[PDB]
Amino acid sequence: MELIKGQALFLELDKKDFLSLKNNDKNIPTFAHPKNQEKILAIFSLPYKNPPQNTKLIAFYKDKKEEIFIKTLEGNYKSEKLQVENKKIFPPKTIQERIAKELKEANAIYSSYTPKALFNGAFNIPLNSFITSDFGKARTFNEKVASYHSGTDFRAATGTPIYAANSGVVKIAKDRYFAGNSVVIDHGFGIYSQYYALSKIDVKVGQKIKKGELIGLSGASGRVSGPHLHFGILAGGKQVDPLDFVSKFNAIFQLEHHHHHH
Ligand SMILES: [Zn+2]
Repeated sequence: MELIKGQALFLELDKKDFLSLKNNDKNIPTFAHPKNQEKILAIFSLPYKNPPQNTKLIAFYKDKKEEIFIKTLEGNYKSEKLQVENKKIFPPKTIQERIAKELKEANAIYSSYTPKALFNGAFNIPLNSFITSDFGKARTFNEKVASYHSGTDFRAATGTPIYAANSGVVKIAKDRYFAGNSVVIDHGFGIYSQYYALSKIDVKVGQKIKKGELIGLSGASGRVSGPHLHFGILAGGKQVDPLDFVSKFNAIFQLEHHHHHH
């Protein structure tokens, strides 16, 4: 199969006698296919930056193995030559420490896997606006990607209500470097939605949040590009194209429903 860098796919496997799914000694979790009881699903994501050229996954069964080849596609993201190259920044030492501390926190949060659906059917858009700057716009040096937009931006006047794109559990709700005021929601199955640059946070860590429920107010009045909501999705351990992920997720789960029981 084929996958564009920085996107996720939902891999389908036979359920009977399946034991584990691996990528070079990394284990990939599985979950039920909601519409075919004989199938299970797994989420595989390619990183946007410096991805492998090909990927071989092995599904181990009780008495056989199945190989799955994924070729990485470059896609057709918007890209611009970064003319300095130098791209090494020197934050003051106090900023460096805060960035490192928030990175260790985020890394641990994203690897704490929830093995059940916290979501409620389809994802909805977190506000009924439009994209102003989409995922994956890249800045290249000679021709390796130096940086890229790791989420998608919606137009929003400062103070616009922002709603949970799906049900789940709030894992982050605080001011972080780069992301500003941010909310991160665990939806289960290693899927997290991200809401950055907020002007107001209206939830607490560990709160159960319903789809369409208010999580804060849009902000970023003073950003490099002015007020907007930055929306992100992390799935399969990587930032992925969020609208492309939502489209793929909804095709599978949109006829399902769940209200929190725990
Ligand atoms: Zn953004």
